Parts: sequence; structure tokens; C-alpha cells
Amino acid sequence: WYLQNVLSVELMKLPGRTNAEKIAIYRGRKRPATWDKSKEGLMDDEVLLKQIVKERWRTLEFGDRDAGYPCTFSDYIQFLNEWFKSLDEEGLQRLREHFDRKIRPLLAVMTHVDLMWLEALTQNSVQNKEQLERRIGFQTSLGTPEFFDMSKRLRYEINEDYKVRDELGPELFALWSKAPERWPPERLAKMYGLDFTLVRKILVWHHFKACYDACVEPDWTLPKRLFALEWIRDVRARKQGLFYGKLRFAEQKITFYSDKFLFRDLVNRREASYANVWEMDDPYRFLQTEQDYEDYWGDNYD
Amino acid sequence: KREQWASLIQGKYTPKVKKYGYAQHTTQDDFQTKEYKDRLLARQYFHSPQAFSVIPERHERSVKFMGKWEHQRVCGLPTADRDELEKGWGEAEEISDAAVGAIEQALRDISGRRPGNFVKSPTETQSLRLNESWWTPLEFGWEEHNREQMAFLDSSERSIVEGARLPFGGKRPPFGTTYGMGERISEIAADYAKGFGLGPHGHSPQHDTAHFNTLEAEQQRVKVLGLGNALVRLFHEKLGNQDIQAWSLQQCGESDANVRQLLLSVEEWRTKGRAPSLLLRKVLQRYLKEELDAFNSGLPAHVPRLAVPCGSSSAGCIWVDVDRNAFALEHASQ
Amino acid sequence: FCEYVPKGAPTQVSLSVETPYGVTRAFRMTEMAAAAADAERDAKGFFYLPRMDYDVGQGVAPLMSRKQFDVQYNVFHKAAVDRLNAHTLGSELEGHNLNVVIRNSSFDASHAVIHAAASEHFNYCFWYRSLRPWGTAVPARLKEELQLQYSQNGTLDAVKEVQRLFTVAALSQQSAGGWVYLVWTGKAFDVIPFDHGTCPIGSDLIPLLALNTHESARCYDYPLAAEDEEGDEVERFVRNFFKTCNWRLVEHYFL
Amino acid sequence: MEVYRRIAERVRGALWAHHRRLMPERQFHRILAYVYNNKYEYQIRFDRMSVVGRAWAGRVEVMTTPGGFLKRVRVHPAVEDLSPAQQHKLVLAAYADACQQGRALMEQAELKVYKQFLQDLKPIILGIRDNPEFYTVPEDSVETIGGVLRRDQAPLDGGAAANAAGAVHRTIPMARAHQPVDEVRRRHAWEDQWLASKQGQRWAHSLRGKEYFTRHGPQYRPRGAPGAKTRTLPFELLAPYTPMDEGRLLRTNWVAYMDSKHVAESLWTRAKVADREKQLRQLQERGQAWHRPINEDAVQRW
Amino acid sequence: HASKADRLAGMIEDAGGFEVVAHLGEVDKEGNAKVPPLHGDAHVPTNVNFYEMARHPWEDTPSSTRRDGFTAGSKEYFEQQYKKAEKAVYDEAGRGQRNYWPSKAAVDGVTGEESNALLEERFFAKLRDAERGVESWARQLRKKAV
Amino acid sequence: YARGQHPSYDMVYAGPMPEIF
Amino acid sequence: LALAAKYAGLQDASEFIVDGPNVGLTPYSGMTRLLARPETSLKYPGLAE
Amino acid sequence: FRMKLGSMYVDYKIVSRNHRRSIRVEDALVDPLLPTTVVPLHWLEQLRCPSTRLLTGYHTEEAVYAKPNYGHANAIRAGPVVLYITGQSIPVVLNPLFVQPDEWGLTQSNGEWDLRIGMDAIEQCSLYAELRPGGLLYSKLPHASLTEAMEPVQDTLKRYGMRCALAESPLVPRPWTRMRYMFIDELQRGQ
Amino acid sequence: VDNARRADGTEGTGQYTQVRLLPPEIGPFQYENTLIESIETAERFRRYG
Amino acid sequence: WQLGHLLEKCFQMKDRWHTSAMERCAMTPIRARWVEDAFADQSSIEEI
Amino acid sequence: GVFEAVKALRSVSEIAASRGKVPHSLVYNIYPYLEEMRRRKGMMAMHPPGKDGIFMPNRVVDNRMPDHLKKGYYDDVYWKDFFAGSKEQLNEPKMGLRGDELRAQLEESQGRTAKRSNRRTLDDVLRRLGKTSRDLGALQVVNPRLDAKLPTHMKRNYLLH
Amino acid sequence: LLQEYSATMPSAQAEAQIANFGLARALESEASTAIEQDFRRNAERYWRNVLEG
Amino acid sequence: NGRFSNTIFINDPKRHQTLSATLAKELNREVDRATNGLYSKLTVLTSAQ
Amino acid sequence: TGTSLYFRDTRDSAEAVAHAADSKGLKGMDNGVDLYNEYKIVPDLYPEGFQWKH
Repeated sequence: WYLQNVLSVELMKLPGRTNAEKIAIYRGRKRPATWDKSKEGLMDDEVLLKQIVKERWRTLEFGDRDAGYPCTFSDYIQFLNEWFKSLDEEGLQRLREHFDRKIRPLLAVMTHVDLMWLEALTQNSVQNKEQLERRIGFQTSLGTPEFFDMSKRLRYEINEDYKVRDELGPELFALWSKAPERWPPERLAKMYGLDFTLVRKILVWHHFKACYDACVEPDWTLPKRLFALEWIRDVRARKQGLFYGKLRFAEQKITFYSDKFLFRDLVNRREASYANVWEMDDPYRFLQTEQDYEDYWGDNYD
Repeated sequence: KREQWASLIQGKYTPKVKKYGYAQHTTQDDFQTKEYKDRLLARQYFHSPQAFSVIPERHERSVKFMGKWEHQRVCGLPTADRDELEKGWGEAEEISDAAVGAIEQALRDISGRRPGNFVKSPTETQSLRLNESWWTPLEFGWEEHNREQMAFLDSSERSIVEGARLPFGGKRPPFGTTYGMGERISEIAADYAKGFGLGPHGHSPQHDTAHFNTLEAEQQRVKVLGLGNALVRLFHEKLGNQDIQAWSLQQCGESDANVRQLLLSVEEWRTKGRAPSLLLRKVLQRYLKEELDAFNSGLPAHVPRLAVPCGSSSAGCIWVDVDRNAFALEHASQ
Repeated sequence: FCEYVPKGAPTQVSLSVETPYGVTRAFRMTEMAAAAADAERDAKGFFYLPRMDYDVGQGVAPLMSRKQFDVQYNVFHKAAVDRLNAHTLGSELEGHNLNVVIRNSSFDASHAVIHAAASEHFNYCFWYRSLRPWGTAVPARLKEELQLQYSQNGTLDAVKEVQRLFTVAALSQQSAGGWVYLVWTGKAFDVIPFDHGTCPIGSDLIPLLALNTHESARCYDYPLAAEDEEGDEVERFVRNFFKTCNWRLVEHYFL
Repeated sequence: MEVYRRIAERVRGALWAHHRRLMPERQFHRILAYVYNNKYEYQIRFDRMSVVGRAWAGRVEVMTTPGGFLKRVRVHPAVEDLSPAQQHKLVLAAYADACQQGRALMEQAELKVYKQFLQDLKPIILGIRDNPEFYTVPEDSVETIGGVLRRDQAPLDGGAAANAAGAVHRTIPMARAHQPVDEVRRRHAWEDQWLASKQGQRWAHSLRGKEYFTRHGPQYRPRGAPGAKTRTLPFELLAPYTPMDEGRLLRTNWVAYMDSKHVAESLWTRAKVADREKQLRQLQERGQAWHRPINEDAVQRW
Repeated sequence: HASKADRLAGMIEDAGGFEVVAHLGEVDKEGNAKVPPLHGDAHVPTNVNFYEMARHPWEDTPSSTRRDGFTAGSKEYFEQQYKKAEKAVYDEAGRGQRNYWPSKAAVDGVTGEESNALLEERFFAKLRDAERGVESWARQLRKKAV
Repeated sequence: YARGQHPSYDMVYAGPMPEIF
Repeated sequence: LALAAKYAGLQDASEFIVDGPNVGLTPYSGMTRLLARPETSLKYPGLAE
Repeated sequence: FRMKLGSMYVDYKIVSRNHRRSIRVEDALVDPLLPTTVVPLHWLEQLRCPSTRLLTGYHTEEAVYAKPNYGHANAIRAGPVVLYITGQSIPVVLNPLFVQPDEWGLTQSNGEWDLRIGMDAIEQCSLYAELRPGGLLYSKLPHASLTEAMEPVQDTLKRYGMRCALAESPLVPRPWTRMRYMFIDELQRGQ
Repeated sequence: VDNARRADGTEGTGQYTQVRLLPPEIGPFQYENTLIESIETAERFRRYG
Repeated sequence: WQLGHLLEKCFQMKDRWHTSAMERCAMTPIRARWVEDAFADQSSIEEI
Repeated sequence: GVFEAVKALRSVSEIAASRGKVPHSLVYNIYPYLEEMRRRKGMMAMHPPGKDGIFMPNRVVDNRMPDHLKKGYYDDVYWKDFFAGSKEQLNEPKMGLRGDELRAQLEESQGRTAKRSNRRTLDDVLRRLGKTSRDLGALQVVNPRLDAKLPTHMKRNYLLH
Repeated sequence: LLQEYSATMPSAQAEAQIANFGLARALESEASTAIEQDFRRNAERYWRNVLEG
Repeated sequence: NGRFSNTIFINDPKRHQTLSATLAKELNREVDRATNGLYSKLTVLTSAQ
Repeated sequence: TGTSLYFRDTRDSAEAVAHAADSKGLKGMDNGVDLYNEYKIVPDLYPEGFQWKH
């Protein structure tokens, strides 16, 4: 079934494209004189392709071979039990990421209402699916039929300015991949106008996606050399406390620095001198004494 | 390469989208010679040997030799030698003064005041559209849209949306009543209908001291001026009862011009106020001449003299530019 | 940057066509213009120059020139205000809208000063409102009503009769020192000759059109034609005003 | 940097005010960040260089990178004989020469950054004035709720004309749409006439022609060499006709679209407010505008 | 001096210190200046064009506007299908003139070679011919499950 | 750094140690 | 010091005496750039000197 | 790692352990023929920094016999001396040989001290990938066959098992779908 | 006048090699949309022959 | 704004008892004209 | 008591601003600021010389073309007939559309049926044939529910094409 | 200009020959009593012949 | 020092607010401490007459 | 009211052009140099909250 209805791309067939349908799109989106398309019609042929796979998935129901039931729950889970145990460790990465790309944001938003509805997926009647739906009939008459679905609960998020759907491909990757030292983060920090500790957060994922896109092994110690200042503190913050873990706001000190306390730190910076640029952006500028060097490098035993 | 492309699926017609940065589609070879390619093949191979084998065996990690932290020594794409990165770069094509002097001349143009921005045209304050589930049921154009339907179209082919059948009756609900349902609409409405840009007085519309539209002064201003044109007022008088589709035929012979080219200019000039086309400028000239010198007869010397755009002559428009929709509702009576 | 610039100066990029003497000589004119913000603040009155909707930098289209509009708007009408703003204080009519100060000061010997300037204040004010520069066509809501009354069974003498009826109404202003209005008398439109210092409001009527017969309305531009045609430039005047008339307004006050 | 933040401030506003389009928040952040690396590139190739200064006859000479990090201090033995302050008042004197020349150089090299940057915006800036809908009412005419009022008449104290016009230029051919690409290809084709002609043959074989294709033979860079390996065609960008990002927003969620709108609107107002602040100073310098507001009804009676 | 007043003492001290050059600024009585000085070689840089350093990756144009791309081929095939559909609606009798009012069967009728047959006959078949030779225990089993 | 003219980087300029993985 | 600050607030009693010649020293104001500037000369002919 | 005449020349910075003392070098060769990189004894004092961790300037100071590629107590070995290379971020920490400019003679050209980084350092930086076949360093490596010395990486990998190029076969899933999504919690769905 | 170089070639000594077409910025009116390309095309042809 | 809202009302002059004749002025029209007759557009002191 | 003992509590942040002093935890947010001043040396701190960054309006520019030239204005560069039905880009919306699309508009606008005159429109005719609206394809009428001569239907829509 | 005047004008005037004359004969159809009497009597008949014709 | 806006009073009435090398060597030190402060939205500069 | 302060350098037409002085921005050398992260240095007495209006 999977090969017949999911991988057989030729077996997929899109709604017929008439001349009026064609000219519409070529004057609609390739030439989008009328810019936007925000509606629900049989057009754009791309959501439908993923939809056709999706709708084929929804129609699927685990059952006998005596009837039009395509596959048996035993045979189904057998296929997974067969293929899961055939998964390459890298395939686990794609799976583990898939479990979190889709399922985890669903199972987080779940209540008692959805319990009956979850079983309809695996077509696996467990305790009671007839009497319980009337309990859901109670909440659903007092609940919008659109929101109570599981598919729609995540339709909105924050910060549509930088989206994950576009930032997969690392920007400027052709340049900073050639000689990574030539590109300290302060060069690409401006490329992301988000909060700083956030911009240096996403910059890690940019490096890790960049490497995998080129199959090379990713620099596992970039974040530590990236969040150097962050790292050197906690290593100390750990070696003062009796707790093991990261530093939350609570255990941070309660000092009240004056309004002008870093002035000497400023006229230092506002009057710094650097012979070659790399000196200015060196990754070990943070490291002044041995007490620093011992901690920063205390990670890599090597 | 020689033969034709085709879609494996039946009836696939829209291009699949590829984005910049996606390594699937990058062709940026700036320091990628053959040696770097083979040097790139090096790091790629010793990490994922199954990626290259036609039939890949199950890929797994074995012990690494130099040490557990061997990613330090192998990670990252191979490096190009440093000097080529610095001096191996073409000279930047010289951007002369005029290439700038014209751009800075091309940038100062876009700083002009576009009329639709300060006091937003009504057509664009109620043209808001959201894919949200709540938005469309309270069809938002209902008020102005009905007017445009009514007087700018015939009674047979105009869809008029009634107000009472609307969700809230089509007006703002009383404030403290509806759980915040209605308040967000007008708020959202105002958030799309608030102006911006340096108005006539010289400040933002949201300025703390300069407030325009005091007691509908600008509203009473347009109400007494009237969005019209002396040149139109003369022509539409001279046309009289006849339809342009009849009048135009007379004006343009078999080989003078394309009446469509002309008659179209009359439609967006008689109504939907704009400047009349150079074609229309000439056509109106032979036609309107006898009207002007009857119009412009008793004028004193210093006053401007009405004449088509082509001894002080200045067209009969006191409006620099009227929006295409307000000129309509005025001139929907003519 | 319109607030800071004096009341009348231009606003643009200097072409450097002016030498040092070009600039510093202009600066004084900006300097002495500060005397306005002084004097206007000390001469500020309850009544004022009513602002014209249509911009009048260019003279009113075909009817008037700008030279002719400097006199009435900036010199005479102001002088019609300055009298009122002066005499209103101290009198019981101090601090009242026009429609109150007109009637109460109307038709009495001593108060005639107010009724002179005030009833003129509205007069000169309405003459600005009636002029739309390039003229507008009479809305159909009126072109039917004017047609009913002023065609004694003619071929649409709707405005054509109105024009002549003004010329007879203006020539009848034998003083050539009065006003001419097309007043709604509650039953019938009829142009009434009005002496300066008396407006139709004092007569309780609803005015619709304002037409100036004062020489200062035509003094600079129109008698030039008179000196060449020897008939009536005022007839040539009235025939030119209706190329600038505003029936759009008289529609609002029709209802 | 800063000045580029002011140009990119308007170009994000103009791209909305003239055409109701949203520049995606990341694209706007690149133009700044794309410029910052450009100066960061310039900054590198400087650091190999060095500048010299002389305060006394030659008795003091300081060799310094164009940035300001003094590499070498070359002192005559006599200068050391001097008092400390006289040592100080000499080194700090020649160093001033070292930063003086270090200024004029990075002052010219700065222009190159500026000019190259305008080349970046020419696709966008010229693109929003390459459209039939780029009407700008005069900079002096009164707006009004029913449309822009008269030109403010150009007061007409001139007589002959001496002020009577509104110079309503056009910037686009009326009949045939001439995109930039249409010209550059004709240009690219125009060189073909030369290359094929014996005149060009004799010129291309000349030493002078060889430096031409050296710079402008990009189609013949050896594969893998830095630069564009093909014929480089400049962008056409009809901003009112090419859906930038706003279509995506209204698809996903209003609250971002109205926000990203209000960002564009204020950024446009802020530009014009600056565009007023210039005249706010200009008219004051030409002696035509007072320091204190004298025209009160122009800010109040409206 | 408003800034570099203080650190200069330290700046010299670490940058290499005072190196003493005998007869550095000395001018010979003949006119020569002994000890030819260090020379300023700094020049306005000529090879820095970050725009040509990072281009639109496939169509290398020194730009910064992020505009998405339609994959080559899937754009051309897309266009080639439009003209073939354009050719149907607006120019029906081959007269070439734009017929603004098209025929119903011309409005709704599909493109001639819209439904790819070559891909079937030139590729799908050539696969099926080799498919005919697969083992008998397989071809049925393939047909069976599918 | 020994003369105190060098721009410092204390632990005090540390933000949150973010969960990347 | 008074005018070179980007925001210079003048009160009524503020008087700028630039007098250096009476003390015999060329007037060391640092302000003369605000004087030598053409706006000073073009507005007020010869005030700067 | 600038290559000249097909020889890997590197720039680096040799630094003491406490980073109080440091020496800069202009161009040094990469020499896997060496078992340990060797520096002038003239430096030993100039890279010596007493520390509370190592009171004597270095952890170990010893004089030994060594002179390969120079043309008993010949040369002094000392450690640990960290070595900052320019292009490579991580620093390699070496125990080199401190030698007079004659024993492992150095000033060969007109002032060129003939510095050459040994296998001691390359095993611990990004230069280690140069050792891999196809890298810039493969040729100099100690295979004496003289063929298998310059044969391309393909001819090595086709021997090793690289049958077809990366992701060419449709049995291997193309690696650039390894992470279809990056889970930044703040950017999407909020915290 | 021909740009006179000697180490570059025998290009010029001060002689006139071609009648200089006036700056195409200020020549006959070209639409400013094509003004950028023409300018960048004009100088390049003047400069490289 | 906080800094701007400050200046706009008390610093940049307003409708209170501010009349440009009132602010302490050293060069009125007449005083400023005299300067032209003495120090405007002249080379040296001896001629001045 | 205890609830009052909590209501009395003031936060660390509340204490901080009160004492006019930045708290220790909230100073990492200044670190990026200090980074620019540190990395502003040389090129980055030297503005474009002679360039203000703010440019005033220097012309009165408008490229608003007539409608007829606007129709086939973009013939070559794009897909023929640009301004198909764009009310916002074109002054005349219905200009240039093909026979069905204009019909589609009035078919989606679709003023519902009512009682008719004996001069019953083609809408009545096309329904008695089962050819409701798209099936007068070659026919020039664009609004099927209108009672006028066929030329009157065509003469009104000769501009639109 | 002139080299293009003689070039495009006859080809531009050519479409005018068809575009002007096209709408022209539409008007005479309206005022023609033939079509006019047909539309009034029974438009259905008037609508039949055109549909099939 | 207000909560946000610092103040600086030149306190030298005896010497008529004149700046020897004593003051100035701290004025460009203190007014910098004021301006380059963190919360200093505005440093009002005046004299403590 | 107040956005006139991002361009106070323009008040001196010479120095606005001359660009000798570094300072050009309100809160620093540059106006929006660190627009996103600097302002958090006020203690968040009055936070934003849950102002999502979807």
C-alpha cells in the first residue's frame, strides 16, 4: 500500500488542468499581476500533491483482507517493526526529527476530549468509542468545531519574520564554509536582527545544517567556542555551587551595579587598537589568565 | 539535454519552488577547483562511505582513531588557501559619479508624497481581507461596497449586501457587551485605516499637536469644492444626451485612429478622473475649440485661460489628482 | 517645514540664483515678518479672516485675478473685520457667533457699526465660498428646481434666466456699492439687490449665492474691457462669474 | 552601519508607501548586514598596508595601519633627549599625521563602499520608479481627504512665467516597455558586433582589448575561479508586480501583517520627517525661515 | 588627543617600543636625507566587491534581494505548457490573431500534448520491456501486492 | 591586560546558556 | 563648550563674550566655526569679524 | 595554509603556556617527514614564563640528540609549548626541539630559518585532513611506491569503495535532507 | 585627448584619438530607467575603445 | 520621544509670553545694519 | 498574615530601578552594545563622506500612462496582456479579459433571478436550454441577464476587448 | 521618427481599418428597425436565431 | 545624578567658572562618565553659580 | 513627536556632510546599532504579558 499509494508518484493524478485553469495560474502566480492567492480552490497543484498523499493517508484504515480493507493492524505494525529495525542510525535522525517536527507539537496540546478521536487514527477500538463520543458530543456543542481538531491547533506561531521554512538553507554558506575563521559570528550576527543570544543560538543550527548539506562532519565544539563567554561562566558557576546543571536566573548573583560601573570597560573598548582584523574578532579574546584557560579547555580532555 | 522535459505525474503544471541557500541548488564555485573538489571528496568519504556505494550497506560509526574528539581535526568543508581569498578577487567594476549621481537622483524621486497614504482612500480602508475564520462572515466592505455597486453599476448586475443580515448588524457593537468580539474588529479596522506620512499641515497624522480634520473641515472642504473639472464640465455638456459609443464613431474616421484607443481614454476621463490622453488631448481639441473661445471670451487679461493640455493656458482642474473612486461618485450623476 | 516659514514666503530648494545681497535682503523680509506673530497675537479678535478652501495663490479662475484678490481678501475684508473685532468688545454683543451678532445688532441706529461690518463680514466671507475657481455644473437636484421656476415656458432657461436676472439685479445696484444674493425666501428663489452693510441674514432669509458688485471686486481687471467696449463690463463680469459659480454649495443649503 | 540604515530605512518605507508591499524583515536586515561585511572586507585588505608620518624634520616617523594601530615608531636619538611631554607631544603629533592619511584613504575607499551599495539598491530603487504607477503629487501641494488639492499655484508673482509650472516629468517610455535587461542584452549584443567585426578583431588582438576581456570576459573565467562564470544580467524588479512577502503574511496571520505594516508606515513617516528636517534646516539657512514658528495657522487651523 | 591621550604611553610600549634610528631625520649638508625613511604604501583597495563575492547562487547577480526560484526545467516545461495552452485559447483557427472570445471546447479543452505520452512510450514502456523478463515468482508477486 | 588597558570580558557579560541540543 | 554640545539650551542671561584681543591673545573660543560658517555671514553681513 | 610550489606553507604563532610570551612566524613548511617540530634554542628563554602552575618556564626541559633534515646532548626538548596556527582555530600544544641555528641548522637562505612543522602538530589540527588521500599533504607521505603516490583520490577511493558519486544512487537518501527542521523554541511556537 | 601611458603601451602622448561624445547623462533625453545602463555602457566603451 | 516631548513645548518656543522682540537681542535691525556699514566685506583693519 | 507577608514583598527588579542601579543579572543585554564600539575601529566608524543619508524631493515625477498604451505595454517582457483585470493597477478593470472571465465576474456577482418582462433575457433563454452562462461562448454578450439589442450588448463591451 | 512613421503607421492604421469599422457597423444595427422590431416582438425568437446562428 | 538624567555643575564660583588644567582634565573625564553611562538618557551640563 | 531627534546631526549642514565627528545616533554612535538587545537593561518593571490577540 505504501508503495502503491505514497511512493508511486505516477499513480498520483492531479485534478485536470484545463486551458482556463492553466492561463489562470500563469497569469496568477508566475506572472502574479494579482499578487495574492488566499482562498480554497483547486489550484497551485502543490498543496494538493501533499494533500493527495495526506488524503490517501486519512482514507487508510487497518483491517482484514476479506474486504476492501487494505492492510491489517497486525501486518501494519509488522511493517514498522520490520522497517524500524531496518532503520539506519542516520535514518533515526530523520525519524527522531520527524517525531518532533509533527507529533510532539500535537501530543502537547491534548485533553480528555481528544481521547476518543485519537483511536480513530489506528482504527483500534480499545475501551469505549460509542458511549464516550457522546461525552465529546457534550464539549463539542460547547466548542468550536474548527479548533477542537488536532490538525489546526498550531496554525499560528510567533516571529513570522524569520521562519524555519526558509532558514534551512544556511545563508552565505558558500563563503564562510571555505575558511570558517575568516567568518567570526560578529560578521553574520547582523544578518539576523533578533536578540543577540538568540542570533548566536540559530547560528549554530546554520553551521550544523550547512555541514550535513555538504555531508561533512559538523564542528561539535562550535557552540562552545561560540557561546564561549556563556560557557566559561557556568563552568565557574558550577565550581562554586553544589548543583550540577545549567545556570538559571535564580542562582545568579543579586549585585546592584552602579549606573556607570563599566565606564572603565568602555573607554577601554571605545579606544581599543587591533593590528589585523582577526585579532579584533579572535575567539579567545575572552581568555586572559590561566584561570580562564583551564576552564575553557576543561571540556575537551584532548 | 537534447530531449524534452516532461512531468512524471499526470497534469503537474506549477513549478516547484527552490530557495536560495538550499545546498540542493547552490552553484557558487568561487574557490572550488578540481583539487578542492577532490579534497572535498576526501572529508565526505571517510565520514559517510555508504553515501557513495551504489548499493549502500547499513551506515554506522566505528571507533575513531586519533581520539574521541576527532571532530576537531576533520570537521568542516576543506579550506581554500588564504592568499587567493585575499588577492585572488576581480577588481570591482568602477561605479562612476553619474551611476551614483543618477541613483541619488533616482532615490530622491521616491520621497514624494503619494496621495493615498496620508488620509487613506476609503476603498483601501475597507478592502481588508484575512484568511481568518471570523473575518469574512462580517463581510467588511458592506458599507462602501454597496455604494460602489449601486450608483456605478446598473440595477440588474449589482450585488447589494444588506446590513441587517450581517453578523452584528454591520455596525460596531456596544463596547462592554460582546466579550471583545467587536472591539478587535474596529481596532483591526483602524489599525489598517490609520494614515502615515507628512500631511498638509506638516506633521504625521498621529502628531501630538497638529490635528487635521477638525470638525470635518477637510470633509466640508471637499463637499463644497467638488471633485470635477471645467474641461470635463464643458465636454460632457457638449456631448449632451448622446452616448460616447455613438459620439466617438463620428469623431474618428476609418483611418484616423483606433476608436478603442480613443473611446477608452474618454471612459477613464469622463468618469474616473485622470489626465486626458495625448490622443484624447488632440481629439478634444478640434471638438472643444468652439466651446473654449465662447468660454474664454469675456475673461480679463491676467486670469488663466482654459484650454486643453498641449496667452496663459492652464487646464480647468483645480485638483492636482483626485482618487479614481471619489471622482466616480461625484460624476455618477453625469 | 511650513510652520516656521513666514506667512507668505515660498518653500523650495534654492537655485543659488541669489547672491549674498540676494539672501540677506530676503532675511530682513523674513525678520520683519516676525512682526506679524507679534501684531496678530495683539490684534487677535473674536472674528477673523475665514480661510479659503480652494487655494488662491493663482487668482480665482476666470472671474478674478490674484491682484484683485489681494485687495478684497487681505485688505478690505480684513478692514471689515478689524471694525467688528474692535466694536464688539464693550458692547453686550461681545463674544458671540455671527448669527447672533448680526440679528441683535441689525436695524438700530447706534449699533449700526456692528451691523455694518458684521453683516459685511459674512458678506465678504460668503463671496469666497461661492467662488469655485473653474466653475461647477449645477447638480440635477437644482437644475430641476431652477427649471421649474425661472423658465416662463421656455427651452430650459434654467440658468440662462438666472444669469440675466443677476445682470439686472447688479445693474439695479445703481450705487455700485452693494451686494447681490440668490436667496431662498422659503417659497421662491429670487435674486435680491443688497446694500453693503446688510446681508440676507439680517433679512432672515437663507442666502445661496454671493456676488460682489463693489468696484473693489472688479476694479483692477474688468473696467479695462469697459474702457474698450464702453458698455457694461459688469455684464461681462456677471457672464464670467458663472464660469466660476458654485451650485454645489447652494445644493446643500437648498435642503 | 548608520548612513546605510537611513537609505535602507526609506527603501523599506518607499516599498510600502508607493506600492502597498512589504519588504521581508530578513531581506531588509541583509542589506545592512550585506554592507557591513563589505566594509569588513575593505578593513582586511587595509591591514596589510601601512602609512607613515613625520612631525619634526624627519626625527619622528610612525608606521601605522590605516585603521590606527601604530605598527612602528621610528625615532631619532635626539628626540629621546627631550623631556617626556615633548616626547609625547611629538609621537602624538606624527601619529596624527598617520591617522590623517589613514583618514583620507578610508574616506575614498568609503565612497567605493557607498557606490557599490547603491548598485545593490538600483534593482530596488530604480525598480519602484520603473512603474506606470509612480505618481507623486508636488512637494508643495495641499493634501485633502478627497484628493490632493491644487499645486499651491507656484504663487505667480512672475508675470512672464518666472514661476508658473509643475514640472511633471516622466521617467519611463510610454509605448515600449524597456526593462534594464532589455538594454544590457542589447549592450551584450552590441559588443558582439565589435568582436565579430575586423575592427574589433584588430582591437581585441590589441593590448588594450586584452585588458577589456580581462575584466569583462566573465563568461570565460576558468571553472572554479572567483567571480561570475557566465554573462551577468542585472535584475528587473517591478516592485508593484512581484509579490515580495506580504502575500505570505496575510496567508498565515494578520497580527504579523498589520505589525509588519505599521513598521513600514512609520519607517516611511520617519524618512519624510527627516526629509522635512533637512528643509527645516535648509530654509533657515537661506534666510527664508525663522527660528521660531511665525505661521501658526499652518500648523493649527488645518 | 581627546581619546588617544593616555594609552599612547602604553601603545608605544607594546607595539615594539622606541626603536632608535641614528640620523633618522638628519638632512645631509649636500641636501640628502640620510636613512631613507619607511614609505607609505597604503593604497585605495581595488579587489573588494562583496556583491560579486556572494551572488544569487544559481543565477549569479550581485544582488541582495532574496527572491525565490522556480527550479529550471520545471519553469521551462511550465512555460512551454502555457504557450501551448495560450495557443489554444486566443488563436483557435490558426489565424494567429488574438480571439478575445474563445470557444467553449477551446476554453475547457486540454492542451494537445498535456498528458505526457512520450514519457510513457519512451520511458515507461522501455522499463516495462525489461520488466517482462523478471522472474516468474516475482512478476506475479509484484503484480500481486501492487 | 596586565596594564588594565585591555577590554575585559567578565562572567558578568554572560547571557543564558541556551538549549541548542 | 556651550554650543558644541549637540543640544545647546540658551537661557535669557546667556551672553557669549568671545573677547580674546583685549587680553592680547587671538580669540580662542573653539566656537569660531559657528561664526566663520556662511550662515552667520550670509544672514548678518560682517557680524563674524 | 598557503601553498607555494606545491608545498604546504603555513603561518602560525608559537606561544608559551601562560600566553605571557609569544613569537610570530611568517611562513613555515608542513613536514610529515618530521617526528617532532623543531625550533631555535634562541627562543627557549624568550618563550619561558614562570607560573604558579609550572614554576620553571616549562613542564619538561631536556637536551637530547636529534638532527634529521638538518643539513651527546645535541638539541633541547621542552614542553609544553602551545602553537597557535592562523587558519586553524584550535591551538596545537607541542613539545618541540629547541636547537641552535647550526645543529639542526636553520639560517639556510638569507635569514630564512627554515621552519617546518612536524607530524607532532598536524595530528591535532585541521591540517590532519590534509593527510587524507587527495589532500594537499598526501604526496609527501611516506609511501615509497612512487605510484599510489600521485594517483587521484578517485583511483584511491574507487579502490577503497567509492563506486558512484555522492547521493547519485537512489538507494542512498540525499544527505541534505538530514535535518528538514531546526527546533528553535523561541522562533516558532514560543517557549 | 588620449590618456597618455608609456609603460602600459604606446597609447598616447597628447594627441587626439577620437571626438568625445558628450556625457550621455546630459545628452539627448534618455529615460532615466535606461540611464544607469547607458552611463555604465557609455564610459566602458569610451574607456576601453 | 521623552527627550523630544520635552523640547517641543518649553524649548522650541510657544504661545506663552514669547515675542521675538522680547528675547534678549544684541542685533536689532538698526544695530545689525550698522555692522554692514563697518565690518561687512572688507579686507584689513586699517581700512576698517 | 502570610498573604500580607507576600503582598509586602518587592521584587529584585523593583528594587533595582528604585535605587537607580542596573541589576547584576540584567547586564548581559549591554554586552552586544559594547561589541560594536569594540569592533568599530577603522572603516566601520567612518561614515560615507559628503553623503547625508537623507534626500529631499527634487522633482515632481509621475509616470501614469494612458489606458490604451497600458494594455500591451509589457508585451515582450512578460505574458501577454499584463493588466488583465487589476482594478488597483489599471484605471479600467474589465479591460482586456477573455470572453469567459468577464462572464465569470457577473456570474460570481450574480444578482439573483426575479420576475421578468416578455422581452425575457438570454438568462431565461439559456436556462430553457440547459446552457446557463458559459455556453454562449462565441456570443459577444457579457451580462446574460440584460434586455438589450445584441449590438447593445456588444457595443458596450467593445472597449473591454 | 520619420523612418518609423512610414514604418509602423500603415501597420498601425491597418488595425484601425478593422477596429474602427467593426464598432461602426454595430451602431447601424441598433437603430435598424429590422433588428429593433425583432427584439421587441418576442426576444426569445430574437435570442434563438442569434444563438444557433 | 537623577534616576535617568545625570547633571553636571561646574563648581568654581571663586575663579569665575574658568577651566584650568585641573577641571578640564576631569571634565572630559566626568562628562564622559555621565554621557557614556548606561541609564543616562540626558546629561544636563551647566554651572553651579 | 520626537522623531526629529534621529537626525539632529542634519541641523549642521556642514558637519552632517563633513562627518568628522563619530557620534551620529541618539543613544550612541549609531541609532539602530543594537536596537534589539540594549533596551532590556531597564529592569522589566512592567512587562509585556500575554498580548497575543489572535
